[PDB]
Amino acid sequence: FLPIVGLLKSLLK
Repeated sequence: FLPIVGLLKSLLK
């Protein structure tokens, strides 16, 4: 349980 989305999908970064 660690959905960053900022590294796991790079939302912005």
